[PDB]
Amino acid sequence: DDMIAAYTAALVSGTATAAALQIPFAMQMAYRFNGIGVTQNV
Amino acid sequence: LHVTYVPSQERNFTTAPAICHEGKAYFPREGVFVFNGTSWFITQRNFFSPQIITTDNTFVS
Repeated sequence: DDMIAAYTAALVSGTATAAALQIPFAMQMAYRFNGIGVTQNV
Repeated sequence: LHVTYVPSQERNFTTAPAICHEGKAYFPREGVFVFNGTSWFITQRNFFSPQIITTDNTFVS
């Protein structure tokens, strides 16, 4: 059970910091809004 | 047999979310602002390719 928790901890860490290609969590959410159909300035 | 595209050779740059150009706010308009060292540029998220910033490349708000 500890090993599975280790895998999920790394998955969240990689999502929140990113091959890695690190990017701030703000510019990333702006990128997501583009996929939705909304404009980044929103 | 799947053929795929794999990026490589990452390089770091300083980035900003918005730019003025004259007491204003401009956004990348499906891009990202990158500071090479000489001036700011607009480029794709993959395959760094400097492009000079312009009114068309951005939308004002």
